[PDB]
Amino acid sequence: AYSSNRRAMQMRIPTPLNVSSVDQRGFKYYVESYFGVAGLDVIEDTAGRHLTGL
Amino acid sequence: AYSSNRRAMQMRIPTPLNVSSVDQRGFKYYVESYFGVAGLDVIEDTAGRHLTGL
Amino acid sequence: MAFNNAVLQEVSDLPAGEVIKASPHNVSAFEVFQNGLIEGRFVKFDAGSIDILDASATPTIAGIAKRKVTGEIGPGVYSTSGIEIDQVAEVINFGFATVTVQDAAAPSKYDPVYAINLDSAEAGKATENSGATGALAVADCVFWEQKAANVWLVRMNKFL
Amino acid sequence: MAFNNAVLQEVSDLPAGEVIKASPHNVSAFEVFQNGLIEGRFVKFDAGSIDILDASATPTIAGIAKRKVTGEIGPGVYSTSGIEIDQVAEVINFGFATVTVQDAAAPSKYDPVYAINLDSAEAGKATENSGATGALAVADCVFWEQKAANVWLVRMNKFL
Repeated sequence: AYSSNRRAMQMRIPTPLNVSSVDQRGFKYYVESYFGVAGLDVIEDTAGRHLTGL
Repeated sequence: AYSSNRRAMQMRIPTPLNVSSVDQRGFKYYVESYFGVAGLDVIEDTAGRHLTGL
Repeated sequence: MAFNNAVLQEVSDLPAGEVIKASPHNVSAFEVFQNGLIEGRFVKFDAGSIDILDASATPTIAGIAKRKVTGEIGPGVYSTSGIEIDQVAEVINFGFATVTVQDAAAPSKYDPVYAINLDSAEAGKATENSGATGALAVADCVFWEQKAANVWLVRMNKFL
Repeated sequence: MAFNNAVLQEVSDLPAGEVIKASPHNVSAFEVFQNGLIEGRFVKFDAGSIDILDASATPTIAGIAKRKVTGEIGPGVYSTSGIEIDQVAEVINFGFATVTVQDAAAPSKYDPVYAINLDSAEAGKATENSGATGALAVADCVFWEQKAANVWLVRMNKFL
């Protein structure tokens, strides 16, 4: 059970999925994709709790 | 001594020589070229004959 | 390997397991059958299934395994559970039909057909000679004419 | 009884006296018969007439009495002298034909067909049981497949 209030829990996705342009060397193609993302921002430690074994 | 007729044997070159686009890393240019060959597809066994040690 | 027999001397006649449809004829589908049922051979009916001739007491000859023109390329074989799965065993039981003969056999017209009853590769092959090993008298069937190499068109007078 | 089998969870299967035309078949009309000839039943030829099997010893069995699909609604019976009058007793004598099977009979494919040569309503009914009472072998006739309730497709191999 958690709280969805922005003062209590936020999801941080600074950089979305950024996929590169396909780099070809000879006949071998190679593409790369990076996304920069912070985890879940649990601002206050008591904005949720767990029931372990249901 | 063999037969050159298409129904007797063919040279199967499924992928004729294709040359990759030129890759330029800085001032290093690089190309590959592959061809896919089945080779001599002998359609019929008796379409040729050998004479060894001539 | 390469195509077998680049040039043939003569045009081969009817392959075994073929039925002429000018004459009265019946090929009847059996759904259950034996894997590896050789086409162009006499096939017996046992335990409610069409299977290959093999040494038995008095097998119920159900006819000649019809060769499927639109079947899998390969040995004349009825298959189950493959890319070449054959759903039913098409069996020729009435009319004129082509069956392989034992390479030793030299039959002629209106001769009583004998099937081969052995657990070997010669299973289901026809023959004229009755002293041949495992010669089973097929009921009311006669050799009609030599179609191909070791293949004879026989005539089933009544149904098999 | 009023419209037996109000609802069926499957379409009824082929009734008796019905011959499949996909194969070599023959139904041959006999211009004289006996009143009370049951359609879908083995009939016999005697004294120049088709008639229901009775106490006779060695009847010449013609074949399955064909069911006139556009005949009379009711019992599958040939009848002279009525509004329900059938001029000719068309009789199936070659090929795959449906015959009523004795209520107690449990046949299978390629089983020799015995007909009940009795004086009853059970006359001409097909049975696999040789040991059954008042039954004679219909030579060159085998069972093919259970079509309907106590009805079987049998195969008359030769012109019966």
